[PDB]
Amino acid sequence: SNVLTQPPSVSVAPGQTARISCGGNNLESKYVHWYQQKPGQAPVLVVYEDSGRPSGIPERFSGSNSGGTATLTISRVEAGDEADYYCQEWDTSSDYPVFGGGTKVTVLQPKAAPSVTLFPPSSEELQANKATLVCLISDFYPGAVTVAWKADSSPVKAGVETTTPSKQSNNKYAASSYLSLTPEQWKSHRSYSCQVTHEGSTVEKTVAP
Amino acid sequence: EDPHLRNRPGKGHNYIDGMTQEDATCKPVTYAGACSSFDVLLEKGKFPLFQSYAHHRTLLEAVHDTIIAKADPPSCDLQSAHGNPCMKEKLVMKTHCPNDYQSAHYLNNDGKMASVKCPPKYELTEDCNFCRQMTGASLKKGSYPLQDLFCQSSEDDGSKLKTKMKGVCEVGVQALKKCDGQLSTAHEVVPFAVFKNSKKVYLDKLDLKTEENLLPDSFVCFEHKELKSFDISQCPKIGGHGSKKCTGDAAFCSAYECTAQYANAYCSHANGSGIVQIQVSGVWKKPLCVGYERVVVKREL
Amino acid sequence: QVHLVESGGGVVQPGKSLRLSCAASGFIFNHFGIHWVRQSPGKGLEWVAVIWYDGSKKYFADSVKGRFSISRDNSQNTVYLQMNSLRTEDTAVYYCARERWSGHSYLDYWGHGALVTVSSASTKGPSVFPLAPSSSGGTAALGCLVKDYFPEPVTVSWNSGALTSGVHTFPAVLQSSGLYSLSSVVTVPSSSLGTQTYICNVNHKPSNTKVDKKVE
Repeated sequence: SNVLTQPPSVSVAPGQTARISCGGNNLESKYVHWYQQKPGQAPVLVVYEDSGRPSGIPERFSGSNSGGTATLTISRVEAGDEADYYCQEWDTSSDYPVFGGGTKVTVLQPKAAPSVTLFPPSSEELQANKATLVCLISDFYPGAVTVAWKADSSPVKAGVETTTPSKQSNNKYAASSYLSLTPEQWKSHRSYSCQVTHEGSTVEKTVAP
Repeated sequence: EDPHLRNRPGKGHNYIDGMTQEDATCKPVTYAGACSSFDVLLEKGKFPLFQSYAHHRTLLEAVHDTIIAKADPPSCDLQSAHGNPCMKEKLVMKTHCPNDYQSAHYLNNDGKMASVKCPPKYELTEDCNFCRQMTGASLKKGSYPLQDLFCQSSEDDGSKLKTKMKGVCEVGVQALKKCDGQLSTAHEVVPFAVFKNSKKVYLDKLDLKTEENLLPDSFVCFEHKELKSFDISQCPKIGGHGSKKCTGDAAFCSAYECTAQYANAYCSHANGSGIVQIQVSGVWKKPLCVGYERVVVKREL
Repeated sequence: QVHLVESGGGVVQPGKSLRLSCAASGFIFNHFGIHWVRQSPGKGLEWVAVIWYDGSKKYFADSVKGRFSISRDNSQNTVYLQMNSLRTEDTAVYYCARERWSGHSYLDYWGHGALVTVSSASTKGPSVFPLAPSSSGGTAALGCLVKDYFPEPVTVSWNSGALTSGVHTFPAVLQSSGLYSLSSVVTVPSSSLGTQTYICNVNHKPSNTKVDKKVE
């Protein structure tokens, strides 16, 4: 049926214009709209009826639909525009509209190595036949931080749960990883270790009983 | 002085089929909201006949009340090559379309509603004859009425009624008689009417009369929400029952129960309502619709 | 000023029902249709329902075709979205949104978002553990671990929130058990780790569980 296709992700430097595409049949005829959702917020309409400026949208944003493709152009890109952008068509033949997959636009950027803190189990937890190690990571830009644990220089392959990054109050990102064990698996090993990788940088912390 | 021009008889539906994006204020028209297919009719002096008979039905209302049938096809595509089957009828009309309309409708020679229509993102030109892509305001969501007219229901058979105009050879698309001599040509504002089982009857002179009555469409009813349109059919007749409580003026209370401080709605007699009849070749007849349009007329010299 | 306030979003188990409420202000309820668009956790937007300006047309998404119903009330300026036989994938942030034109139009105003979590887990309180610092300059870091709670939110303050400075609570993780587990870390100068103690206060509202736990 009627399907709208956008780029999966687009990145642009500040100040420079950025262009997002939206594809599909008869886009020339149909009316295409665009919504801007910043993370943890509701989608705000920013483009209506192809070219169309809602009240409260600066000149920096513009919409168009030509040749069979819709486009959203953003000049003088401010960092506060990092967000998701969705196009939407509602054809007369369709009794309900269609949202595009969604472009994910990031501004381009203070790189910074992550920060890792690893905590071993406690006495209260181990006294109840439970072992858990915590790995808290913070202050890394971008958010690419794959985590790998280790046990006596041997790879672990169970008990690990990891949270995807999240924006902090300092524009940076944070994540965590929890490793679940039994006391017999915590004391039988010399030590345990945690590794975070921002860009091949295998930052490692270690604990031991 | 008349505050009830938007309280419509019939459906009060002032939209055309295929343009339903303003149904919230056109389906039905009521006290609140703007409706691009209806509001132009109330611009002072633009539509003097309708404004004199504004509690009667519009063309779109008469179409949606099933008094007037839609032409086949019900819209003509102006962008096309050959054009549209409406082109002959449309071209003989001299019309002025405001900007930002996508559609315009008229009562055709068969007494049915035809329309000219542009594609998406296209607007009618100023003469209502072409479509164009202008980079400007958004388009209206409705359709522009091409003729100044009003309608009512009628069972009066007009199958023997025909246009008769002294000395005219052609008026609009109607060729009245053989004329092989030299003719004069002008655009003229011509009155016309449509009857049950008749074609469009153009007339030399407009002579109308109105018989007032106490039928339901002779009243406008409203309740307090902002004002809201109210269906008179809910009001009990004297000696009968209903689903609401109503009150009104002396005419209303002559036929309906009036409950004064308990009523849910107030109903009053509509200025100008009643049966309008028209004189056609010396005889009074009950038309389906009466109007004016501006058409080419060619007369014997 | 148009405002769309939503409620009824809560934590429910699969198979049971919920009712989302969208109150609307700043415009005429009769002149606009109301849509329901849900966004799954971190996924794309998805139109779910629409009720017309007058309620004559009510359209649903095919994933909830039959299981969901919609209604509206002019006396209350309210739209109800009834969700029977909820499934796990229905877990989303639902937004009620006004539609400008009666059909085939754009959505001009959106609501704050009602979180509907359709997990099969049980309303259970957390378990607190002290994460003690062992052998950074002259500053160490300690805290407490919160384990196996459902559902969010759990608020972990520090000594009646009197230590909020230099305290970060890291986002919980949903294991294959469906339970959340977070951590609360605090950095403190190493010259002060001896005299002052640190007791974090964990509170879980749906399970009615409050605990003040010490660290070493």
